[PDB]
Amino acid sequence: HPKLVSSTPAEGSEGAAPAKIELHFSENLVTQFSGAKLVMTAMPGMEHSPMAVKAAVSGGGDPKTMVITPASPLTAGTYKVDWRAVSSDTHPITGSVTFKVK
Repeated sequence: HPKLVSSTPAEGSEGAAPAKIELHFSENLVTQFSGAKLVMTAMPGMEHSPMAVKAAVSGGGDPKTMVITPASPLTAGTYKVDWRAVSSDTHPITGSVTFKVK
């Protein structure tokens, strides 16, 4: 209803890498305390513990429209987008989306 209404992040997407990660909220939040990052949680060679990966966080022409780009070409493996959105009146929403790549 209010808060996050639509996104195209990569909700359990498998196969080709997700193009970008879009987050859209009914509410005009983002009081200078929102952001998002990407971590890889399976990658070849290692299968070592989940670790921070290279993403760039942007927004559209609205502060309430978050747009996260991967900065490296996402290769075969599994990743987690962690996003954290905050409002003026506090009300943190902190959340995550996992996806896979081949």
